[PDB]
Amino acid sequence: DFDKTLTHPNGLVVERPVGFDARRSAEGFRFDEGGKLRNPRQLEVQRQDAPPPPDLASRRLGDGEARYKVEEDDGGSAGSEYRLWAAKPAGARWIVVSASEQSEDGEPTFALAWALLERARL
Amino acid sequence: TATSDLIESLISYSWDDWQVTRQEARRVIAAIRNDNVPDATIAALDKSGSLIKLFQRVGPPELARSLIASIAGRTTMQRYQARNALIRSLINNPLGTQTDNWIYFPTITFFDICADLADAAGRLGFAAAGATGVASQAIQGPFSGVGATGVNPTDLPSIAFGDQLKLLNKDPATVTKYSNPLGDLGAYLSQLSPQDKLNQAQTLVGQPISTLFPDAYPGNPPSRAKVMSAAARKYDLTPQLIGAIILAEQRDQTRDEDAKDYQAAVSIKSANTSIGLGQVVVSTAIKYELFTDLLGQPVRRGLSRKAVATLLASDEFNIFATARYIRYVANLASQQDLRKLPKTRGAFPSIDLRAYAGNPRNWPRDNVRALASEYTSRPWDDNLSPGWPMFVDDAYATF
Ligand SMILES: [Ca+2]
Ligand SMILES: [Ca+2]
Ligand SMILES: [Zn+2]
Repeated sequence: DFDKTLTHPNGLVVERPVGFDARRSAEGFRFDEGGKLRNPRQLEVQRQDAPPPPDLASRRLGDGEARYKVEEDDGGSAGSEYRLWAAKPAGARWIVVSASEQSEDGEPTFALAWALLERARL
Repeated sequence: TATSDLIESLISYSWDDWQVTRQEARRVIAAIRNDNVPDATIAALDKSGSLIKLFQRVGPPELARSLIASIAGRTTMQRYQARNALIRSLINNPLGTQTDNWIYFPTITFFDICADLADAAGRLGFAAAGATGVASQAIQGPFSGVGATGVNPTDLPSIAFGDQLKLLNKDPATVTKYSNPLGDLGAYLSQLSPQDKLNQAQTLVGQPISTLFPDAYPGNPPSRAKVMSAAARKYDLTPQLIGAIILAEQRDQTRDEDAKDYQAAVSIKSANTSIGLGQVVVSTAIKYELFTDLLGQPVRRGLSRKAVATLLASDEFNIFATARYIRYVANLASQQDLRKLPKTRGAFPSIDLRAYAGNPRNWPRDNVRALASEYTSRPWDDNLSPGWPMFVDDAYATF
């Protein structure tokens, strides 16, 4: 479910999730789900110098060890808004993934966001 | 009164079996509902000690509901007496009304809810009976929810215990079964003729409300149309806008999602689902007191989260919650700073924030589209739903 490879002037390498629209941002890429959906997924992947906050939740991701956080905001009739923030060590630096979608069925898996982060390197 | 005498008689004797009570109950109920001096009838039965007896021996919850809703609804200056007698009667058989669909309402709460509702309907203009309008026969796919069908979410069979666990585990095929039916919104609209659209609108709006308190009304339940129009008046909206919001939701709704919406909300998890006609989110109804104009504060302070979820499944409550929330989204919009909402500005160039504060009759079409986005999703965060604006706009056009 990934296709095109994408490379940033800052050295970040990721794949464009299939069915998504890619845009370059300050320190990475933004992906917005294709089409005109009621409730599209939005992802961002960025290179980051600054380390994550201490004590974030910890998860095994591929080789292992991402630290993440999930926040829940009031949304609308498609459900609350859920925001993932996740960081993986990238040498002495960090790669960060932010993801958003609504859900009326509790916290989303964010599988695609986790995948993107896993397949990210510099 | 004539009715008190009549009821005094049916009470003149104990009752043999479950069936006698059944027919005698049914008969007292109709007498109450057809009685033209309901206050004086209650006063007469109170004096006799018969009021308490009435409540004590109308046993089966189903019948206690019809009785309690009718009396609470029809009475005014003597209603406190009926409440007093009911309370006294509960001391023995406390079960009262608190079963099945109504398990989250203590019996006295059920009385108070019926009382407030009856009062609000007369005061706000939606007491009048609706015509038996026709409902969709669908059980699957787009527009097979209560909006189309008239089948209350609360009446739907439990989702199999096994599948509930699969939902929790996010098993794709099962999640799909119980979620929004639609992906490509435009593609769905395309398969509809203008006549089909119009027929959905009529079906949606013309049928009686699916209410959990039918006997709180003087006659048959009102049409949804009547309730929406009353709500438009209360919140300075139009029934057409309210209609368009709900029609869009209801096209993106199935019988199965109704079942999920309600059951998950009242499960161990107390899920924060969007429920009923306008797909109001449980937490949103509580946080913004969306029932304020139908229910008095005392009742409102007593409701559990799950009682709130259940109310959202009652059409009038939902419609008023939806309308109140729309007015809230519009007011909040009128207070925004448009230069701080450039994506919104971009997608809806003719948007007029000031106009939002007033009646939709004066909104530019772009206000309707913007509000649509900001109804499915978080309001005025400058992050938009790409597809809902055109989806709602189309329904608006039909109205
Ligand atoms: Ca839905
Ligand atoms: Ca929004
Ligand atoms: Zn829902």
